[PDB]
Amino acid sequence: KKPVKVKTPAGKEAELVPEKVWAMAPKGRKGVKIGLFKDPETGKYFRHKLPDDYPI
DNA sequence: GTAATTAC
DNA sequence: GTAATTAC
Repeated sequence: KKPVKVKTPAGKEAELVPEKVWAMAPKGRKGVKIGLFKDPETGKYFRHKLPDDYPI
């Protein structure tokens, strides 16, 4: 639910709340966290790395 | 190559 | 079915 600074497919930076988040690694095993985002301007979906202590 | 996830 | 998301 924490907003994140991401670059959109339109090439603008924005502070968005990811629609869905997860860590890319087996459950309990640690890896990079990824968010699914949606661009308010283009409507396009995109993914972006999340900050490491991001609440999953 | 692949981890997890999913829009397309 | 594929590529997008980073990092190993």
